Amino acid sequence: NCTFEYVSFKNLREFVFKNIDGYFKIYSKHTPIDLPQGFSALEPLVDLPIGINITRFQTLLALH
Amino acid sequence: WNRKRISNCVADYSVLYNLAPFFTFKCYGVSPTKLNDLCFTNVYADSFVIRGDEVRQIAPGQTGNIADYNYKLPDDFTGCVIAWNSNKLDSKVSGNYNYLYRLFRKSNLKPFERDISTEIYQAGNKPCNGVAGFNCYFPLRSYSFRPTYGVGHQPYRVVVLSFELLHAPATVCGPKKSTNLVKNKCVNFNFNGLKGTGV
Amino acid sequence: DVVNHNAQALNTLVKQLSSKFGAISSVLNDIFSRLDKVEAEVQIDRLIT
Ligand SMILES: *[C@@H]1O[C@H](CO)[C@@H](O[C@@H]2O[C@H](CO)[C@@H](O)[C@H](O)[C@H]2NC(C)=O)[C@H](O)[C@H]1NC(C)=O
Repeated sequence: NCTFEYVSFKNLREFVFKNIDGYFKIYSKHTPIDLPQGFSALEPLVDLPIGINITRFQTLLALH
Repeated sequence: WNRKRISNCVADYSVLYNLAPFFTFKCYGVSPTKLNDLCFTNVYADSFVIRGDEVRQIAPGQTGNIADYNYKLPDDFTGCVIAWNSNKLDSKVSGNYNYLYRLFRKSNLKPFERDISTEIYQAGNKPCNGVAGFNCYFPLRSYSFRPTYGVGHQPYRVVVLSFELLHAPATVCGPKKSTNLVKNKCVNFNFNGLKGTGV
Repeated sequence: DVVNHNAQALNTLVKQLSSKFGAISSVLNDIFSRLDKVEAEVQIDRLIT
C-alpha cells in the first residue's frame, strides 16, 4: 500500500537496525579493509516512525 | 492515522486554542502556554473520530478498548491532545456508521502501532477467520453516532500532537524570532528555547 | 589520601547536579521554559532538596 516512501575483500560496511516505540532507527559505518579485529562506533543515520511490527528479516541480492 | 510529518516551519501554537474545532485540551510534559517560545525537532500529528466517553483513554500509557485494540500512546508522551464536538459532521439520525472500533483482538498493542487486519478473532473454541456468529464476533464495530446523544456518546474529532524534546536540529519553532549575535561579552542568551547566561 | 579525599569530595559534589532526584531534568531553566511556574517550583523544590 506504500504508506511511506523515501529516496535519497576491499570495503566493509556495517549497519545496525532496531525498533524503539515504532521509530525505526538506522545506524551505519563504512571502512575499507571473518570479522577483522578493530573498533569503530556507528553513527545514527535515519529515524523513522513506521510502527510496523517486525519479527523476521531477509537481505537482498543483485542479478542482471 | 496518517503520521503527518511537521517539520521546517513555524508553528503558531496560540492559534490552536481558540475556537470550535479545537476546544477541549490536555497536555503532558510541556505547558501549552509556553509553546510559543519553545522548539521541537519533529512533531507528528494524527486526526481521528472516537466517542467522547472513550477519549479518557487517550492518555500516556493507559489501557482500555481503543488503547489495547486501536492505538496505544507511549507512557513518556510529551505532547497535547485536541478534541472537537463533532455531531454536525460525524453523526446522523438513527446512527452514523462510517467509523469502526475494535472490542476484541488477539493481541495487546504497543505504542504507535498500526494494524488494518480485519480477521475475525476467536472469542471461543469455535473456529473463526471466515466464520461468523457466536464465538466469532465481528472485529470492526461501529458506535452508531447520532446528534441526539448525550455528551459521552457523541463522536469527537480528536487531534493528537506528539512533540519531540530531543536535542537534535530543531526545525519546528514558535512565533518568536531571533536577534543579532554578540561574542566575547557577558550577555544573556536563548538558543531554540534553551535559556542561559554566560560569555 | 588527604588530597584525593578533597578532590573526590569536590568532584562527587559536582556530579550530583546531574542527578535529577526524581525531577524531570537536571537543568533548572529547562523546567522553567517547558512548564509554567506552579509545577516548576515543585520540580525545582525536589532538585534543591
Ligand atoms: C508482533 O508479531 C509477533 C509475531 O506474530 C507476535 O508475537 C507472537 O508470535 C507467535 C508466533 O508463533 C504467535 O503465535 C503469537 O500469537 C504472537 N503473540 C500474540 C500476542 O499474538 C506479537 O504479539 C506481535 N505484536 C503485537 C503488538 O501484536
